[PDB]
Amino acid sequence: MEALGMIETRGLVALIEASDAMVKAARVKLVGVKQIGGGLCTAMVRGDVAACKAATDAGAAAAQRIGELVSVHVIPRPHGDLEEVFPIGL
Amino acid sequence: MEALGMIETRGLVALIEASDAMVKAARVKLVGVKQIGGGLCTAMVRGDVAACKAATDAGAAAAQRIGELVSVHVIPRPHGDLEEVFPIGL
Amino acid sequence: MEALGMIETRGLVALIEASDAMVKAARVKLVGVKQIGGGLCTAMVRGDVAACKAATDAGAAAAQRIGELVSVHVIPRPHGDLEEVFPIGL
Amino acid sequence: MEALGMIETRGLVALIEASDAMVKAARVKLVGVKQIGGGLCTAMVRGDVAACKAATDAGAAAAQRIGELVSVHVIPRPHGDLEEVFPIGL
Amino acid sequence: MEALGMIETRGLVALIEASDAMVKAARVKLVGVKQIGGGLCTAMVRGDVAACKAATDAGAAAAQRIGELVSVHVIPRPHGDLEEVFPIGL
Amino acid sequence: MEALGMIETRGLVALIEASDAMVKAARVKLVGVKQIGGGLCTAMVRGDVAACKAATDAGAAAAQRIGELVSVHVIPRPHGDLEEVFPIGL
Repeated sequence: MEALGMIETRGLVALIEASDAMVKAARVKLVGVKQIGGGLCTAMVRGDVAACKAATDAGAAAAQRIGELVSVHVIPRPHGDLEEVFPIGL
Repeated sequence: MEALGMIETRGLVALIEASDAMVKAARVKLVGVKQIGGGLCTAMVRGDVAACKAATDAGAAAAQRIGELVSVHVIPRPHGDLEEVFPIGL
Repeated sequence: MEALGMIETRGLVALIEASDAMVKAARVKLVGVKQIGGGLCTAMVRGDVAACKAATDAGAAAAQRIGELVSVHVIPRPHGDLEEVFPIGL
Repeated sequence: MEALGMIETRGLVALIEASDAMVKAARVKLVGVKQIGGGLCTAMVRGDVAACKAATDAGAAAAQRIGELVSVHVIPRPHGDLEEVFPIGL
Repeated sequence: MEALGMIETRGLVALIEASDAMVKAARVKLVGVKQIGGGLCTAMVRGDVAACKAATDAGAAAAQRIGELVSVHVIPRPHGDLEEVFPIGL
Repeated sequence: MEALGMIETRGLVALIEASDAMVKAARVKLVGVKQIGGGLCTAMVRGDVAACKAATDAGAAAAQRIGELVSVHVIPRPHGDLEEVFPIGL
């Protein structure tokens, strides 16, 4: 399965910038966004593991420049069950 | 009834990582996610007591590595009334 | 009229553990759960005064072990008007 | 027009107790409740001015015993326009 | 186009008192209320510039007496684009 | 493709003042407003790079005269994927 990269920010503008930086940094698809309240929002990308790492590294740094980064994480081999509960599928 | 395992984080990325660690660690069913404002989000799994303990321990440790773990708990025998009111059923 | 027991937590996992402990401690019916944002959620039970007291005492202890208790309270004889505006009826 | 009394708490349980104490303290009708996020919720009563003062005074003190009071206020002659935008009408 | 007056509070009671003071102070139309999480809520009125200024000054002072005033502002000639996007229209 | 300007505030009144200042500073179109909780709201404009820069500079100054600015940013050339996941299109 494709790897999963995620960036979480507090603020949508930082996430939109994170998302742009991600999809331009590597061969990843922006497959989902989720807001959970408290000002926290998450963007989800899929690609190969090396792609997700380069994508999320660019996006994290991009987000830090304009807003508040909360988390950045790659799961190389995300479990199939995750797709049913979170917006990570294509 | 099956046991109930729950992890609650502040931040969705910590929760996706916890949920991944959970379903990988033991044979549990990821049976829902719930947000309640303030950035708090909870994931629920059902399995036998041994599986829910193994799942939640794995998820807790994993969430803690990348974000804010709020709560982790197993209810070995959740009361039938809970399924009516909370999204712990299948 | 039935008494009303209720617990409010900051965190859903503490509320679910509290609710389980309530319906197991006394003969009370778990009638509603409400979320009002900022992470705050409330579980409401109905039964006789002694039952709601036993239940909410047990629920409060259960909750604060694993999460944050905001409020615990019994109203022995709730006014009819509460039922039209709050989710406390059957 | 009837006077308007309002209590705002951070926490629902405090508000439910405030509401019970209000309707038992004076000849007021509990006409509405509104949650606005951040944990803030508001209960609205209508009656004569003296009723709303006694109602809100009892409710305020009731709420302070079990939770966090945010505001308590009586408008003796609330403008007609308020009814269209807020849950204060009968 | 008509001028736009807005008051924003943290807390609904402060906002209801502000709105009351507004419609009583000048000939303005209360054209909506908006909540955005965190306890923040905004009331909007439309009238001529003189009326919106009179309204918002009255509301701001009144809200301050009983709660947390966050913002108060008049836009004499709000751009047509704003009505499309925000609930300032009738 | 059009550039994307955006401002995020904690407070709706500051965002409406910022948005007014944006559409009045340059040839941009106010295309979306998003709220994500915790009081955070975002306005999004489209136009050429120079226009979004002028707009967002003006909006950021206007926002901070009356409220709290969280983020201001221009993406000169946003990726197509942003449009499928965020409200930035026409």
